Formats: sequence, structure tokens, C-alpha cells
Amino acid sequence: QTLTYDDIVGTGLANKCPTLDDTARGAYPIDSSQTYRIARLCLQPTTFLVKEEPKNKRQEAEFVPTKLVTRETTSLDQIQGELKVNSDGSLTFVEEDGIDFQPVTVQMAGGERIPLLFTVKN
Amino acid sequence: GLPWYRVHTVLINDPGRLIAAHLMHTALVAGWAGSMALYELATFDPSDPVLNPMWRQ
Ligand code: CLA
Ligand code: CLA
Ligand code: CLA
Ligand code: CLA
Ligand code: CLA
Ligand SMILES: CCCCCCCCCCCCCCCC(=O)OC[C@H](COP(=O)(O)OC[C@@H](O)CO)OC(=O)CCCCCCCCCCCCCCC
Repeated sequence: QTLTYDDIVGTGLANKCPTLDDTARGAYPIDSSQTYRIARLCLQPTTFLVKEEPKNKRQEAEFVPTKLVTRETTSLDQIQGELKVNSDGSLTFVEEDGIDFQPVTVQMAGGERIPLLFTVKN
Repeated sequence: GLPWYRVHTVLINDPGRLIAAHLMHTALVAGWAGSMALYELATFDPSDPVLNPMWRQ
């Protein structure tokens, strides 16, 4: 259903990307003699993992989970770019613009804060 | 006057103040335990239980 700002404001939904019914498992055909675009690309992180520094002896560092501290401020959205059709048939998205970065701070066990610029610029 | 080495003998026939001294002793011991843990927490490196375990610290 078409919702309104007043419906969403303050709920945490403004930081959620749209979703598709469980039954949308179709296919979008690509007319190779046609030019395409992304009207809206939305990314919504759900987990942030950070490589622990494998001490001198090392052996193999894992990606450890982290805690988000900066709230529902993490999503990229309104991202646009053309969808080229390549000659080998592949498709290629080339970001032009969008809200394509969010500074995010997560916290590692022990309390180390890791700031990062969550982004897909260019 | 009681000599210094005998001051606490005033509890011998005074069960309530004996209990109160025991309570105070217990307080100081449980407080030590809390304070010692907090000092250890403030100084412990958890990042390497292989080569920097607690007993090395
Ligand atoms: C478990 C500890 C404890 C307990 C429950 C008691 C209990 C009692 N004492 Mg004893 N007493 C203690 C330890 C204790 N004392 C110690 C360690 C000493 C040697 C200083 C004495 C010396 C003593 C005397 C000389 C007298 C008593 C007396 C008494 C009675 C009345 C309270 C009083 O006058 O306190 C007085 C005692 C104190 C105020 C002790 C305080 C010690 C401080 C807190 C030490 C702190 C040092 C420093 C700040 C540490 C911090 C870290 C530092 C690096 C900065 C009561 C039965 C009196 C009594 O009735 O006797 C007939 C009395 O005249 N006590
Ligand atoms: C549960 C243990 C316990 C308890 C409840 C008592 C209780 C008592 N003792 Mg005994 N005693 C004990 C263990 C204990 N003792 C041990 C292990 C020893 C061998 C060291 C003695 C040796 C001893 C002697 C030789 C005498 C007593 C006497 C007394 C009485 C007076 C003590 C006084 O006023 O202190 C006064 C003490 C001070 C004002 C200051 C003490 C400062 C000391 C030197 C260093 C401080 C240590 C520090 C505060 C913390 C303790 C560390 C650790 C042990 C927890 C009292 C009934 C006296 C008595 O019989 O009177 C009739 C007496 O003459 N005690
Ligand atoms: C109802 C029967 C009963 C029970 C359950 C106890 C239990 C206890 N007595 Mg004993 N006592 C009894 C009857 C009883 N007593 C009788 C009839 C006498 C003759 C008057 C004594 C005389 C006596 C003396 C002289 C002393 C004790 C002490 C102690 C305590 C030592 C352990 C301690 O402090 O742990 C550490 C404590 C904790 C982890 C927390 C305790 C919290 C508990 C659950 C109490 C909570 C509130 C409660 C209403 C207080 C009443 C306590 C109860 C003893 C009546 C322990 C709780 C010693 C004491 O007081 O040590 C400080 C002590 O000096 N008792
Ligand atoms: C099983 C463990 C245990 C036992 C049996 C005791 C027993 C005792 N403690 Mg407690 N205590 C304990 C654990 C224990 N404690 C722990 C874990 C803590 C926390 C760290 C405390 C903290 C504590 C404080 C803060 C005090 C006591 C006190 C006392 C005494 C009260 C009765 C009295 O007047 O003695 C009379 C005193 C004696 C008989 C002296 C015994 C001497 C012992 C062995 C110490 C030996 C000399 C000492 C090592 C010199 C210190 C030098 C250093 C400062 C450089 C008694 C001997 C009180 C005390 O000593 O009152 C004066 C007191 O002030 N203790
Ligand atoms: C209320 C309940 C309670 C609980 C769940 C704990 C739990 C704990 N305490 Mg604390 N503690 C308490 C009360 C409590 N405490 C009180 C009241 C005091 C003040 C006296 C303290 C003082 C204290 C100190 C000083 C320390 C702890 C520590 C600890 C930890 C280790 C416990 C341990 O190894 O005990 C071990 C206990 C024993 C091995 C006791 C043995 C009993 C002997 C053998 C008695 C034998 C005689 C018996 C009467 C005869 C029985 C007859 C038989 C036939 C049945 C644990 C988190 C330790 C820690 O890590 O602190 C941060 C520590 O160092 N506690
Ligand atoms: C928080 C921690 C708190 C810790 C508190 C500090 C501990 C309390 C003070 C302890 C010090 C005790 C002072 C007692 C000293 C003093 O009071 O002694 C004289 C004192 C006299 O006892 P009387 O029975 O005459 O009582 C007279 C009363 O007025 C004493 O209260 O005897 C006792 O104390 C018995 C044990 C004496 C101790 C003998 C040691 C003497 C050593 C002399 C030789 C020195 C070395 C030189 C040779 C190289």
C-alpha cells in the first residue's frame, strides 16, 4: 500500500528498503537494443563484521560480530545509475548519484569503536 | 586502661556488638572482593588466552 511520511515517521521503517512478495520469482528480459537504468537502488545493512587483528603469532583471524551504536541511520537509498548492456551480453550498473554513504560506528567486544563509511560510491 | 592489644575483648560478653563486628568484618571482606575484581577487570587484557592468559597478568 502507498504509505505516507506521517505513517512512517519515527518507526524505523524509513531505514528499511522496500521488499517483494515471496511470490516474485519471475524474470525481467533485457532488450539488448535498449538502454536501461536503475531508478532506485536501496541497500540496508543487517550485520557488520570486523576482522580481529591476528596477534603476532597469528594463525587465522576471523570476522567477529559487532554492535551497532549509531541507530537506524545506516541504509543507502535513492541510488541511480544506468544499466548498460555489454557486448558479451553482461549487464553493468554505473552509479551516477544517490544517498550512497552512511557513516556507521559499531562496537567490538572490549568496547573498541570502529567507525566506517559504509558506501558504494562510484 | 585496656592495653592496645586487648581493645577488642570488650565484645566477649556483648553478643550484639560481637555480631556487629562480625558484620563489619564481612562487609570489608566482600568489599575487598568487589574492589579487587574491578581493579583486575580494569587491568586485564582479554585478547590472547594462549600467550597472555590471566595467570601471566
Ligand atoms: C575489622 C576491623 C575492626 C573492627 C570491626 C573493630 C571494632 C572495634 N574496635 Mg578496633 N581496630 C581495628 C580494626 C577493627 N576494630 C584496627 C585495624 C585497629 C588498629 C588501628 C583497631 C584499634 C582499635 C582501638 C585502638 C580501639 C578499637 C575499638 C573498637 C570498638 C569500637 C570502634 C572503635 O573505636 O573503632 C576505632 C577503630 C578504627 C576507627 C579503625 C579505623 C582504621 C582505618 C579505617 C584504617 C584505614 C587506613 C587507610 C585509610 C587505608 C586506605 C588506603 C591507603 C593507602 C590510603 C570495636 C569493637 C575501640 C574500643 O572500644 O576498644 C576498647 C578502641 O578504642 N579498635
Ligand atoms: C578469627 C581470628 C581471630 C580472632 C577473632 C581473634 C580475637 C582476639 N585476639 Mg587473637 N589471634 C589470632 C586470630 C584471632 N584472634 C591469630 C591468628 C593470632 C596469632 C597472630 C592471634 C594472637 C593473639 C594475641 C597474641 C592476643 C590476641 C588477642 C585477641 C583479643 C584481642 C585482640 C585485639 O584487641 O586486637 C588488637 C589489635 C590491634 C589494635 C591492632 C593489630 C595490628 C596488627 C599487628 C596488624 C594488622 C593486620 C591487618 C589489620 C589485617 C589482618 C590481615 C589478615 C590476617 C586478614 C581478641 C579476642 C589478645 C588477647 O588475648 O587479649 C586477652 C592478645 O593478647 N590474639
Ligand atoms: C534462625 C536461625 C539461625 C540462622 C539462619 C543463622 C545464620 C547465621 N548466623 Mg547464627 N545464631 C542463631 C541462629 C541462627 N543463625 C542463634 C539462635 C544465635 C544465638 C543468639 C546465633 C548467633 C550467632 C552469632 C553470634 C553470629 C551468627 C552468625 C550467623 C551468620 C554467619 C554467616 C554469615 O554471616 O554469612 C555471610 C552473610 C551473607 C551472605 C548474607 C546474610 C544475609 C542473610 C540471608 C540474612 C538476611 C536478613 C536476616 C533477617 C537477618 C537475620 C539473620 C539470622 C541469622 C537470624 C549466618 C547467616 C554470625 C554473623 O552474624 O556473621 C556476620 C555471628 O557473628 N549467629
Ligand atoms: C580466613 C580468612 C580470614 C580470617 C581468619 C580473618 C581474621 C581476622 N581478620 Mg580479616 N580479612 C580477610 C580474611 C580473614 N580474616 C580478608 C580476605 C580480608 C580482605 C583483604 C580481611 C580484612 C581484614 C581487615 C581489614 C581487618 C581484618 C581483621 C581481622 C582480625 C579480627 C579479630 C582481631 O581483633 O584480631 C586481632 C588481630 C590479630 C590477632 C592480628 C593477627 C595477625 C595476622 C596474621 C596478620 C599478621 C601480621 C600482618 C601480616 C602484618 C601486616 C603488614 C603489612 C601491613 C605490611 C582477625 C585476625 C581486623 C584486624 O586485624 O583488627 C585489628 C582488620 O582490621 N581482616
Ligand atoms: C551470597 C552468596 C555469595 C556467592 C554466591 C559468592 C560467590 C563468589 N564469591 Mg563471594 N563472598 C560472599 C558471598 C557470596 N559470594 C560473602 C558474604 C563474602 C564476605 C565474607 C564474600 C567474600 C569473597 C572473597 C573474599 C572472594 C569471594 C569470591 C567469590 C567467587 C568465588 C567463590 C569461591 O571460590 O568460594 C570459595 C569458598 C570456599 C572454598 C569455602 C570453603 C568452605 C570451608 C571448606 C569451610 C569448611 C567448614 C565447614 C563449616 C564444615 C562443614 C561441615 C561439612 C560436614 C558439611 C564467587 C563469584 C572470590 C572472588 O573471585 O572474588 C571476586 C574471592 O576471592 N567472595
Ligand atoms: C589498616 C591497618 C592498620 C594497622 C595498624 C597498625 C598496627 C598497630 C601498631 C603496632 C605496633 C606495636 C607497638 C607496640 C609496642 C609497645 O606497646 O610495647 C610495649 C607494650 C607494653 O605492654 P604493657 O603490658 O606494658 O601495656 C602498657 C600499655 O600502655 C600498652 O597499651 O608491650 C606490648 O605492646 C606487647 C608487645 C610489645 C611489642 C614488642 C616489640 C618491641 C620492639 C622493640 C625492639 C625494636 C627493634 C629494635 C632492635 C633492632
